[PDB]
Amino acid sequence: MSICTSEEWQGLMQFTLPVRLCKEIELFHFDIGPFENMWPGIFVYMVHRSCGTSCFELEKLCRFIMSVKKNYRRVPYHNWKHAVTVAHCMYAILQNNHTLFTDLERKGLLIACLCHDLDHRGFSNSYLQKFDHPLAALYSTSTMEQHHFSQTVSILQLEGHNIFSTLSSSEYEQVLEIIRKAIIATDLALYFGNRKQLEEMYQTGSLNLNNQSHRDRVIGLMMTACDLCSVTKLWPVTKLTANDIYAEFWAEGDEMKKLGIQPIPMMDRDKKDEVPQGQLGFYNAVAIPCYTTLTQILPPTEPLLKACRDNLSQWEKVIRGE
Ligand SMILES: COc1cc(F)cc2c1nc(C)c1c(C)nc(-c3ccncc3C)n12
Ligand SMILES: [Cl-]
Ligand SMILES: [Mg+2]
Ligand SMILES: [Zn+2]
Repeated sequence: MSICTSEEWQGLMQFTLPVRLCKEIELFHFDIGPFENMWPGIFVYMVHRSCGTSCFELEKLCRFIMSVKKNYRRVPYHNWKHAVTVAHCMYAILQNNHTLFTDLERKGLLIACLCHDLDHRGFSNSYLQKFDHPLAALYSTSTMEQHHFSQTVSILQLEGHNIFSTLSSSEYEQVLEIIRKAIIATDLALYFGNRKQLEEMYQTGSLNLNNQSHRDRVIGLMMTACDLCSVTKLWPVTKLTANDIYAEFWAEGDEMKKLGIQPIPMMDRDKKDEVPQGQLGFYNAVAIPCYTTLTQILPPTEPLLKACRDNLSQWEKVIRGE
């Protein structure tokens, strides 16, 4: 594991967020894009506002964040910027549904979101579970997600990085379990079944947040919603992020080609023309249903569904040639 320097965390400790950002960070639509240097500080701020200034020891939190950043790779999409975008969306959901979640869950989710794609290499689970890379042998299913959780624990195990050490033995194992299930939920393969079960529970009136299995599922859907959140930004931001997503997809197709294997259209750079149709397909089958079910369970999350609907409309315009 890569460790942060003394200057990085001490600098973060000293960091103060400008006044104008305080109001904007509360909004679902907020884009972290223009404030790169402020990203670690934005996370500290969100943790302090949701959990409290004394929830974690400042020094441990700043060492933890700075080492988490160092363990994200310089890949086009599944990087540090993605981690912070996902954490911000979680913050907006938690702020708008505050008392539905325990202090331990809010702490656990904000941390899980920042750590959810730790050490990502820009390669899918399918790629690993085919050309049997060591990771797929270690983790048969949700390959990268089990690795992201393993990396989260290894960062906590670094000297003076354990932010949860002050919790009781029961609360510490609970927080890790919240984190583990949250990170596993970000395996898109699991989302489809999770949303269907949630749709059924809500529709029949079976859904019950005091039921731990129901609670685990709702958290899971929140994880997908935060993971997918670039589809809820303003069109220029959404469009530019989509270019990073496909840069990784095409690079996977390129590595497949070098190894003598034909990639799917989505991962084929010689098939760029099919992208708008693939995105419409993605919004209709994955994104729109995700935000629709989430809005049903947590009504204050409706602006995410509206923003996703606007971007679906922008992909439709691209298709018709407008
Ligand atoms: C066909 O269009 C896609 C296929 C796909 F599989 C994943 C896609 C995706 N289009 C978008 C916009 C997108 C966003 C924001 N996030 C993800 C995502 C979620 C989980 N794991 C990896 C990715 C890339 N996707
Ligand atoms: Cl690493
Ligand atoms: Mg992931
Ligand atoms: Zn992700």
